[PDB]
Amino acid sequence: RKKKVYTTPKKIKHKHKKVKLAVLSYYKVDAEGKVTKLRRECSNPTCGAGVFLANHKDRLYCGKCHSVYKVNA
Amino acid sequence: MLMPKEDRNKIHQYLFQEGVVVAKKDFNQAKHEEIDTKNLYVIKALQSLTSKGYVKTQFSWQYYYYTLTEEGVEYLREYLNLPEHIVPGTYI
Amino acid sequence: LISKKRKLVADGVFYAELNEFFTRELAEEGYSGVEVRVTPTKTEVIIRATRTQDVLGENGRRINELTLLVQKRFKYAPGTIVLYAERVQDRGLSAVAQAESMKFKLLNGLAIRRAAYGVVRYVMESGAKGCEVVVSGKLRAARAKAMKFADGFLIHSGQPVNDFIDTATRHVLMRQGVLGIKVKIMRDPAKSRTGPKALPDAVTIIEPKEEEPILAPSVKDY
Amino acid sequence: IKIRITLTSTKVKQLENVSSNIVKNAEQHNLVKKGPVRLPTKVLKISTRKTPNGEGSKTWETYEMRIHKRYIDLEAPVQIVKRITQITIEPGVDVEVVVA
RNA sequence: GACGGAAGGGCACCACCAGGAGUGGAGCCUGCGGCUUAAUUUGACUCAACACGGGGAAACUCACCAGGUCCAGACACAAUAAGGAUUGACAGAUUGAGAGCUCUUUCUUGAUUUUGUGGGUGGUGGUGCAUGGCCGUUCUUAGUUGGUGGAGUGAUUUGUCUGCUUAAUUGCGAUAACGAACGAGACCUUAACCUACUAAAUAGUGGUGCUAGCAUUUGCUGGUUAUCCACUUCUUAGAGGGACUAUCGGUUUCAAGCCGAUGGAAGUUUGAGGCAAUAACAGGUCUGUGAUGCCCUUAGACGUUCUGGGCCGCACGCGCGCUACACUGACGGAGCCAGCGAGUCUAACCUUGGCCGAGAGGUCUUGGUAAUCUUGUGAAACUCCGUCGUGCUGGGGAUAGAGCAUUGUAAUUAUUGCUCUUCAACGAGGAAUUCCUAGUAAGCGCAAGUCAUCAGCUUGCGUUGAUUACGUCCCUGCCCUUUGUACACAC
Repeated sequence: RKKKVYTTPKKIKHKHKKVKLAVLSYYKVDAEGKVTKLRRECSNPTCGAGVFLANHKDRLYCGKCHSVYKVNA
Repeated sequence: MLMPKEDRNKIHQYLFQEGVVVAKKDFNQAKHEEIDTKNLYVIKALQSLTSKGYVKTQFSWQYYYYTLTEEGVEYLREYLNLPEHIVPGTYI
Repeated sequence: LISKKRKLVADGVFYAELNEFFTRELAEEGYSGVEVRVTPTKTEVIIRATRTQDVLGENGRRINELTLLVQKRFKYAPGTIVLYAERVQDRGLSAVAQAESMKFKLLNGLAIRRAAYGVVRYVMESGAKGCEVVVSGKLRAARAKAMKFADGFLIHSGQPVNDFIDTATRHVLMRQGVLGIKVKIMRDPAKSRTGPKALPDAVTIIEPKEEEPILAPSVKDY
Repeated sequence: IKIRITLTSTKVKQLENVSSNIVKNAEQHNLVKKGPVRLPTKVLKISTRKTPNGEGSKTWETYEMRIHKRYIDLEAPVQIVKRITQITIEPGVDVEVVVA
């Protein structure tokens, strides 16, 4: 129990846990009016129609469809 | 470690239904007897309950027989607000 | 459902599982053995203990819990597996109970020599023919030593040692390690009521009945 | 009907007294019956080393478990069939009911 | 008490006038010791390790090795804080992928979560010279211990012994001992002889329900249940019978015992096993444990996701073994004999086939919860007709290259089986060294164990069967007594 050198450099780079940033969920800013939506969901029923899904770039990822969701948005 | 509320409620409600559980030493089985949740979930949750001080364990060929206590049942009874002399956990 | 040979092997195995369960959980109350009864559509387990009221609890709550534990282990129809705990008389004439009392006394902290002498005196006055307590381990020294306290006289070879001799081997966890108690009790051959009535070498002579001579010519006329 | 009681126990004394009381009650009840057919005793052997580790002389031990199986074939009305099956039940001896 | 190249007596094929079978002689399945980058895991060092850790392994086993890499402040103590604590997640940058191990950016089961303590968990980490248990060995030999009396200041002796026998401190006996306890016996199984108490379509006889060969001569071989009679005197059974040296001779302070002959099972406790003496190994086992004590690690840890390598590198030496030097043999054809042994229920075990091949494999269940099924386990040198025929041959598949396959999600560094080849050792095998008293030596074969798949191993059984053994301590060891000792971790 004495042969351990740890030749590789410091590899403890645990991914962050969603650090508390500024006020999240910038839905929209409409005083005395209807709060609209952005990059709306498709005609799939399982979407909540009020849930803010991930839209990174030319693709859509569903929170409910965690494993199997591959569409050309 | 994460403990889902649904499975925790399931395990607690089975403990109140019967009174005791057997937790066979089979981790990653994911199909427990008499409970829908995972065997490792059951075993770790029951150990957490013992460390809290509400149930005792017996090993006896690595089977994890459980047994509740007086304060162990009365704390959860007052937690769920079930009235006295209405539903003993392990009644005769 | 299962073939009979495997079923009886599993019956013996399950006997051993529940026996270990009772020896490990039912120690403080002087558990000393069980008797499993076989009957169509009903199995009965008799738990012979000393503190039987303190096993039963209020209306048999604990024994009902134990039979429910067995019932859920077997997944049998509830009520098929039943448990009944009885006060076995002469708790001194049992290796399991005597070794358990040894364990408890040692953990309480009484000196090992006085403990062994107390148990051997109790066993002797309790009607036992012979007793032997072997305590192995660290006894007031850092090197292992064994002390053997015997009374009466026992045996070691043959079938009589197999049947009469009741043995219990317990590993008491003390502070500096584990001590080992081997309690060997020879019981009375004429106190078995099963199998041999006596020792195979010890013979009992029959009582004769003397008859007076004639001493005179008498004729029974009838 | 041709019912059959077969018993597959391990303790010979309980086995023999079960058979003896069954045949004696049948004889005292004056029925027609077949004798107790007594299959060969099956001995399960397990041969293992005495030592837990590998040190010492290579010494072995054989643990034997003896199994005694007997059976009886009867023809009778249902009520007395059930009576004979359910009376004289003893722990340690396993018995079961078959047909033909 | 131990020891003695001291004496007496008695033993042991873990010892020997004798003989048989092997090793070191050839090759090969296996286990051990030293170099190897990071690994060829670890234990064991005479009998009492070396086919042993039931260790016959390609994952796992497996902790050894190179690698990404996670939680357990379980339980209670001071923290931001629902303008929030947190798992997990896609074609797109090396890891082999829906292994978010770190991303040019987010989605988000929703009080389950991150910094030091007190007490912990896990460890096939060390300590077996802390141990328990167990096992092996002194010694599996006949040997140990009080009580009360004798001896001695005492340690301690007598009891437990001059003599006579097998295995016996087994007994007869003399006696400062008497009376006991434990070991030996006694005991419990195993195989043997039962024409009995009680037996079933599982071992049959005659008529028959149906039919053939030798013929109208009286039987055998065949092939089947409910249609029945007499029995387990062959397989197996349960209060169970005998064998105890029974009887007859020879030998003795004319006492225990020894040596020879009969229906009958044998007159070496019938043969063989099982647990086995208040004594001890600083023998093995902390790698069989949620058995801990003392130290190792305490959130990149020995707990664990996947990829592989490894008792399969050897320069080499040592062991249980298997095949052999062949004409008592190899092969080709006709006979072709044991049971205690094993067997799918939450999804398969050994196999009974219409079709193909010296080979594995499919369609349905004749097999099942089992003396009826596999299986009379029709399994081998064993009985007859030939070929090879003394020339290193047809005994070697050592060794190596071509095709089919059961198993495994990977049999490639033949796992295993079957078709094809080279010829390197082998003229009673050196020093040494091991086992063998009635069916044991040996030869040959079968079943269970380990198993997802194969025995060269082990545990049990079956076929033929042994000259020199009722002897001795010469070698190696014992047991008792006497004796000497400057020994006492004890030659």
